[PDB]
Amino acid sequence: TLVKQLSSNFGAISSVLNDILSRLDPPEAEVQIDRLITGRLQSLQTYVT
Amino acid sequence: ADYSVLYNSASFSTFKCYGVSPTKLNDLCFTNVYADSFVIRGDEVRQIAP
Repeated sequence: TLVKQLSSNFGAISSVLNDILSRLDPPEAEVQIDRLITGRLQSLQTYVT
Repeated sequence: ADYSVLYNSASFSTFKCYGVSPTKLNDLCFTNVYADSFVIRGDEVRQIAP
């Protein structure tokens, strides 16, 4: 399940950090990075519990 | 083959991109390619956006 949660958008344009960083400027790529970070952090916390 | 002709060196009267940055357009590859442009006069209500 953990490995399958990496290919999730969580409300972003893509699930790959490289595509977001290549296509987009930092000040308005920060929001996509933030949504990805929140989703992955939640999944990791659930796994550990 | 073609880039930078109007990407940077043009009188940008209005140039607004969604989902991408204008300066990064020279490093990307596009699929299901339209890259097409729709030529209209569009009155003057410049609210063609999502």
